[PDB]
Amino acid sequence: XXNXXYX
Amino acid sequence: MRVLITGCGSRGDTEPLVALAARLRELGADARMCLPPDYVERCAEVGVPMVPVGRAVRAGAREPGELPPGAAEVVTEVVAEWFDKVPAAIEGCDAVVTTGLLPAAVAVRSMAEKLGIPYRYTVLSPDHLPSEQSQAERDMYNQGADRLFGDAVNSHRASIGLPPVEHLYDYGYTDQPWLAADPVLSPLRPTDLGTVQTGAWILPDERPLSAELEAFLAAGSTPVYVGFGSSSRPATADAAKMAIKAVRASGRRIVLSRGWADLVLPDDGADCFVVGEVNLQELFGRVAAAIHHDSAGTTLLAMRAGIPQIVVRRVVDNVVEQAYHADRVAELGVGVAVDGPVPTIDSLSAALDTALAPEIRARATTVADTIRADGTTVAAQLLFDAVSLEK
Ligand SMILES: Cc1cn([C@H]2C[C@H](O)[C@@H](COP(=O)(O)OP(=O)(O)O)O2)c(=O)[nH]c1=O
Ligand SMILES: *[C@@H]1O[C@H](CO)[C@@H](O)[C@H](O)[C@H]1O
Repeated sequence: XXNXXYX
Repeated sequence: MRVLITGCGSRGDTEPLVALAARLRELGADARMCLPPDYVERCAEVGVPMVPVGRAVRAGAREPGELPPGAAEVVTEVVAEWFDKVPAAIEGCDAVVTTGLLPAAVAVRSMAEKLGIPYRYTVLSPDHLPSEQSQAERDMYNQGADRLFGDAVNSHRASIGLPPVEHLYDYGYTDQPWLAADPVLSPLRPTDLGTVQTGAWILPDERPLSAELEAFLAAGSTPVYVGFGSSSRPATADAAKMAIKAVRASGRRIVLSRGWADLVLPDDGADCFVVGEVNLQELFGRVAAAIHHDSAGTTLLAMRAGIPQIVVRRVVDNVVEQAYHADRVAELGVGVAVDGPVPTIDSLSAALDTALAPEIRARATTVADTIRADGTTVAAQLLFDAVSLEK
């Protein structure tokens, strides 16, 4: 909900 | 010249950064890195100094209950962690290149701002360039971030001198983020004109395949590759199974990758082989084709490898989301894209049969030579220019 990744 | 390279994401988010740093010090420049503990071995392996920051990205390298660093729950702890450890590293630097987790990206841009050194954010896929986002999508992200960590940032910001900031989506990604991807695979689109594309950042791997793998790749027919990189979803295992089955239905051997999902073979069979850390570049040039996830790094490596591909769409290709790379490979005619999360054995057997067919086993061998091999150099020179101009 507003930060990124990827995991 | 000395450059700091930051990042926090899957391995596909990190390898490119490690390549840039390796290339920089190879050209005489100096490069330090700030990445999660996950990549210490890899960095020491490549000979690039690195500082471990924050939590581990891969589950299998953390306590049963410590959520991932991208987890909202622990965002404040993140912003805090970087502002704490980056300093010792960014000191003495002339430029910063970062990617991944926005919270940290912003924290890093901040410290580059206090020093007066240029900062650059890079995306690995076109569809992530804010120019490909809807003017609507923008504000949404901005709000989201500004909401989630907007404060913890400014706090630490005010804690070193600089004043507050908003719309962190635009801040951390910058007005003109970089696109570190190859033109043939990841072409730009009108929406993104004056956008810098350097080509993908690849580190020419020289690691030799183990004696065992070398043996296997001798005790039989030329095998197919099956792997899902950083993919850790529970389906990953099912997908691998179906793939293994499909390749076995074709009457071909298999070389599987444990990856982040920790896959395993299902038979003591001599027609298979599991590998941990391996030189993919080296392996792709010794397999019939590769079955894998919709990912940037693997798709490109197999493309410069010149072998056909079968890419597993994360989900059904709908009007609101399409597997970029998977589709791209299909459109380029170098492979087949199959829907997932768990493709049918039929789809994979068919896809596999299509792929190893002359038409594709050719467009692939040909497209292989249109791939840019100087992405890391272009980024380095673009860095040299930055430092010279704005600093
Ligand atoms: C699994 C694996 C990957 N790689 C590297 C090469 C790729 O360019 C890089 C990143 O893969 P990539 O598919 O881009 O991303 P993701 O983490 O989402 O799967 O990983 C190796 O060098 N050895 C390995 O054993
Ligand atoms: C951020 O990533 C999501 C995830 O797949 C994508 O849908 C957005 O467009 C991108 O900005």
